[PDB]
Amino acid sequence: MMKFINIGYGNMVSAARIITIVSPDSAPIKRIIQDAREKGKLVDATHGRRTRAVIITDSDHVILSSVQPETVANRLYGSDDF
Amino acid sequence: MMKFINIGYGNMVSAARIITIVSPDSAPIKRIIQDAREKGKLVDATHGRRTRAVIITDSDHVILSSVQPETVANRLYG
Amino acid sequence: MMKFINIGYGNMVSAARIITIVSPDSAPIKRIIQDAREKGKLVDATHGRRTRAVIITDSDHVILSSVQPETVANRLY
Amino acid sequence: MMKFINIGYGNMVSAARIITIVSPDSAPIKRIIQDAREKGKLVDATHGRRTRAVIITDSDHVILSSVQPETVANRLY
Amino acid sequence: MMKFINIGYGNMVSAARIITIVSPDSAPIKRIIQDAREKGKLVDATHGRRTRAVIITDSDHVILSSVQPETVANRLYGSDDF
Amino acid sequence: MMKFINIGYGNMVSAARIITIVSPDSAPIKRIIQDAREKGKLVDATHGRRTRAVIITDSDHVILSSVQPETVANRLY
Amino acid sequence: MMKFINIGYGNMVSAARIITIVSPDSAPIKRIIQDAREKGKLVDATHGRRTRAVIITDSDHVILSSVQPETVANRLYG
Amino acid sequence: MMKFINIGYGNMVSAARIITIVSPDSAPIKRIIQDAREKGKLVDATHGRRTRAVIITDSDHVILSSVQPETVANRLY
Repeated sequence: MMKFINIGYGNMVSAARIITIVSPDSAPIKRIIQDAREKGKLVDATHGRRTRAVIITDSDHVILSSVQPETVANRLYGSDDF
Repeated sequence: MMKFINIGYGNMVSAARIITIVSPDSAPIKRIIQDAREKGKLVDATHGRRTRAVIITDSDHVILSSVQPETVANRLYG
Repeated sequence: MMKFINIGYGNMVSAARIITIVSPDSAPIKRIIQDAREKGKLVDATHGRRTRAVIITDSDHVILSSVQPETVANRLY
Repeated sequence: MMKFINIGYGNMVSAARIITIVSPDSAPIKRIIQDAREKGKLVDATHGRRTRAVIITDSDHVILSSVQPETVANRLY
Repeated sequence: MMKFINIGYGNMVSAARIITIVSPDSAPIKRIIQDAREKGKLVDATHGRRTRAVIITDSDHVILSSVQPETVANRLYGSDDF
Repeated sequence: MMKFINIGYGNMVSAARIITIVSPDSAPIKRIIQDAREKGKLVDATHGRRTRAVIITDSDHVILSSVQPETVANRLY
Repeated sequence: MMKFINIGYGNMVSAARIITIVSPDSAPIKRIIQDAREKGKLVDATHGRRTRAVIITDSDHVILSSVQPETVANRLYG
Repeated sequence: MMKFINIGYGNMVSAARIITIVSPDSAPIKRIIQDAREKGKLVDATHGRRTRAVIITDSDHVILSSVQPETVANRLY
C-alpha cells in the first residue's frame, strides 16, 4: 500500500487523511469547493486540466484532482487499476 | 479489507471514517441530511438516482449513496 | 471481529465508534434521545419497529435499534 | 478480551472508552452524576436496581451500573 | 499488562488514560484537586481513607487514591510490586 | 520507511503529519501560503531557492521545499 | 519499555504522554512553568529538591522533576 | 527506533510529537520563534549555544536545539 497517493502531475495526498473522493458534478460538492475556496482550505492540483475528483480530507481541506475518483483510490496500490 | 469503498459510480469513502450507514426512511435522518446541506457538509454521490444509504462520517460529513447500506458494508471486504 | 455491525434491517454501525448500547428503559436515556432529536443528532434505524437498543457513538450521535443491546454487541463476531 | 463489557442486564459499554469505574459512595462522584443528569449525559443501566458502579467515559458520559466496579472491570475477558 | 488498574477498594482506572500519578503533598497538586472539585471533574476513590496518590487523566479528571503512587503504577502488571 | 523526510538542505518533516504536498503554481495554494505567512504558520525550508513543493501538515503548518512534490513523497523510503 | 516512568520519589508519568523533557536553565522554560502554576497545570514532583527536569505533557501539564532529563528518558527502558 | 531524541545536553523530545525540524535561517521560522516566546510556547534547549534546529511539535511548542536538523532526525536510531 502507498502512504502518499499521486493525484495527478506529481501532486501527492496522504491516503490516511482522505475521507471521501467524489465527482464534482453535484451542487453539494460545488458548495464545499466554494466554501473551501473562501476559507483558504481549497487546494487546486489539476495543473490547469479539468477537475474530475474532489478529495475531502479530515482537516476540512478540499483538494481538486484531474484524475477520476476511483483511479485516485486505486492508486493506493500503485496503478490506475485495481 | 479495503480501505476505500465504492459507494456508487466512482465515488469513494474511507471505511475507517464511517460512523454509520443507514436507510433514509425516517424523519431524524432527513433532518440530518437537510442540516448537512445547509452547513456545506453534505456530499451527494447518488448521481441523481434515489438515495438508498446515508453515510455519516466523523467530521459530520453526510454522504448520500444510491446503494443499499448493507451492500455498502459488504464492499469493505470486496 | 466485524468492523461494521448490522443493527437491524441492513443499517450498519462501526463497532469502533460505539460508546455504549443500552435499553431505552430509563428517564436519562430518553432525555438523551430527545436532545439528539432536537439537535439533529438522532438516527432512527428501527424501520418502524420497537426501539430495543440505544447506541451512543463517540460523535454524540444517537442510534435507535430494533435489536436488543446484547444482540448488537454479539453481532461483533 | 471483549471489546464490549456487559455492565448488567445486557447493557453494553465499550471497554476502550472507559476512563474510570468507581463506587457511588462519595460527594465528588455524586456531583458528577448530578451534573451529567442536568446536561443530558447520564445513562442509567441499573434496570431499576441500586447503583453499585459509576462508569465515566471519555465523552463525559456517565453510566450507572448495578454491578460493582471490580466486577465490571473483570468482565473485560 | 492490565488494561484497568485497581486504585483501592475495588475502584478502577484505565491505564491508557493516566497522564501522571503523584503525591498530594505539594501546592500545585492541591490546586489541581480543588479546581477539579469545583469543576465537577474530581473523583474521590479513597473510601474514606487517606489520600496517597493523585491520578490525572487525559480528560482533566482528577482521581484520588488511597494507594501510593508507584504502587498504582506497579498494579499495571497485577501486584503492588514490580 | 523513514519516519522523517528530508525536504531539502537537511530540513526534516514528519511523514505522518503530512496531509498533501503540491506544486505552488495555482491561486488557491498561494492564498494558503499567504494566510500561513500572516498567521505565523509558514515554514520556509527552501534555503533561499525557488519553491517547488508546498507541504500542508495537520497542524495547518505550511512548509515550503525546494524539491518537487513527487521527490518529497519518494524520500519516504 | 516501561509505560510509567518514575520521575523521582514515587511520582509517575506516562511515557506516551510526554512531549519534551528539558533543563530549567532558560527564561522560556521558566515562563512555561510560571504559566502552568498560574493556570493550575503545574505538577511539582520534586519533593522540594531542586528542579532538574521539566516535563511537558500533551494536555499542557508541566511536571517538575528532581532528576536529570536524560536520566528520565533512560528510565523508559528500565 | 528511539522514542525520545536527545537534542543536545540531555534535553529530550519525543519523536512521535515532532512535526518538522528546520534551520533557523528564514524570516517565517523567526516569526514562529518570537510568537512562541510571546505566547509562552518557546522551549530553549540550546544551553546557551547557537540555535541550529527549530523543532515544531504538534502542541505548538517550539524547541530550539544546538544540533542541526538532520542530526536530530538521525538520532532517531
